[PDB]
Formats: sequence, structure tokens, C-alpha cells
Amino acid sequence: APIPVIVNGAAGKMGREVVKAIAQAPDLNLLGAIDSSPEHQGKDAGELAGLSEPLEVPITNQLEPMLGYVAGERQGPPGVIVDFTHPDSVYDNVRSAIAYGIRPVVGTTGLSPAQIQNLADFAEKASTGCLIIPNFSIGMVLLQQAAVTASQYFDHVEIIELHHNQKADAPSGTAIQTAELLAELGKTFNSAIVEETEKIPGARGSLAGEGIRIHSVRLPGLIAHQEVIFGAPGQIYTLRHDTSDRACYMPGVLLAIRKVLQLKSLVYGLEKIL
Ligand SMILES: [Mg+2]
Repeated sequence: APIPVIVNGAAGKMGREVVKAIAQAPDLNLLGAIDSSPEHQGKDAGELAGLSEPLEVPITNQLEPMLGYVAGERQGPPGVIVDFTHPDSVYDNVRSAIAYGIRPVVGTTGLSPAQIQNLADFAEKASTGCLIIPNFSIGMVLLQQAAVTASQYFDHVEIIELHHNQKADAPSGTAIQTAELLAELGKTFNSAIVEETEKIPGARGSLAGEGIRIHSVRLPGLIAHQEVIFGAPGQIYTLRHDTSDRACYMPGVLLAIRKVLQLKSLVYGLEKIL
């Protein structure tokens, strides 16, 4: 009895992909594809995202009809909506799904902490599960969980993060998220056993909460990589995540879709279901 899944933002880039992966997944069944683009309207969702025989689903553009349709007891699992929609509409699409009882799986792009607070409230009151997901890559999130665990027994830790050299911001978003997570415990790391001298400014990286250091490397040849290094006497423990090309959200997306069924309220971060 596979899961019935709506994909909002269906004709979009990540959207097209997710449609593809749901087709390949037997325990997941696409009931409906939605997009704003008038140019993509009639087409079949499967065919459109590039595969062989077209499914039986056209790329319509009205949400509630499809929601109501889904929340009509299928006899199988509760229904899921995966959103990949422009920032404008994300809050309202999500809220609209929650209202109908349909579980949202959606990234944080387009959503402010205050809005998430509000969606949290709608979900608790609705007792409808919802996943807000800052990072979709499994490896990153296992790394994050593993680091959080380890931080309770190690007092010393540094983060090294390496990206392609076209990348403007430093440190990256993810290295900082990872630092917040570690620092949420209210434990201070890296307490000095010596007064340091910076012979050259910048050598020790940036300071990011509860004494944690982040170092940022930029070179061509890299894509996205992150390494967390925990130290103790006689001992080093290193968690690394490397990205090979930028289409590895998928297992996370599908994992979100499966795991949200277990939820009666909103959860921030995938590292919490895992
Ligand atoms: Mg980033």
C-alpha cells in the first residue's frame, strides 16, 4: 500500500528529480504534480521529468482540489506533500496543506524563523506531522547527529570546511549550522591551556560559539566538503562528509516522506528522525 505523494513545484529542477525518484520507488506513489508555470500545464509529470512511459498524472496548478482529493481516505497511508515552490508561496502552500491534514516535507528556503514558529503552532493544533529541513543530505545530517553525540564526551573540537573557489560566503551556511548544533548544549569547548599568539592574523580560523573554531578552504577542484575533528589525550575522532555532485538530496527527501508519517507535529531538521 504505497504512500500517496503530491509534489508542489513539480516542473522545477529539484521537483522534476523528486518526481523521478518516486516513480522508481515502489512504496511511494505520485498522486499529483503542481506548478505555477503556464507553459508546463498539460504535460505528464513522468514524461516531463524525463522517463520512458508517461505516468497517468498531468501537471495541474490548483492546490486545494488536489489536497481534498488526497485527504479522501485512500485506505492506505496518510498523504504527503513535498514542496519546492517560490519563497512567496511557501508559507501559504504549507499552511494550506497542514489545514487539510496533509503532511508537508519542505526546505527552509523561503521561510523565516518566525514563520516556522507559526507553522509549528498550526501543526500542533492540527496534530499533523511536518518536516522543515535545512539540509537534505543524509551524510551531512548523520555527521551532525554523530558530532552532537560525540560532543558530550569530547571537550575539544574544530571544523574544517572546503568549497569550490567560486563561493562568496565564509564560513559556509552548513559549517555554521553545525557549530550552532554543537553549541546548543551549553558546553564550552577548547578551553586554553596556553596563551596563543597569532604571528599572522587569521591563522586560527573563525570563532563560532562555545569556543568552536571554523576554518574555510576555497580551491578549484572542490565542490562541498566538511570535516569535524574532536580531540582528547592520545586520540582523534574525525567525521567527514564529501559531496561528489549536487543531486544527493534525494535519499533525504524520500526519507523525509517516509518518516513524516510517524509525526503528529512539526520537526525542524532531519537529524531528528534518524
Ligand atoms: Mg551553504
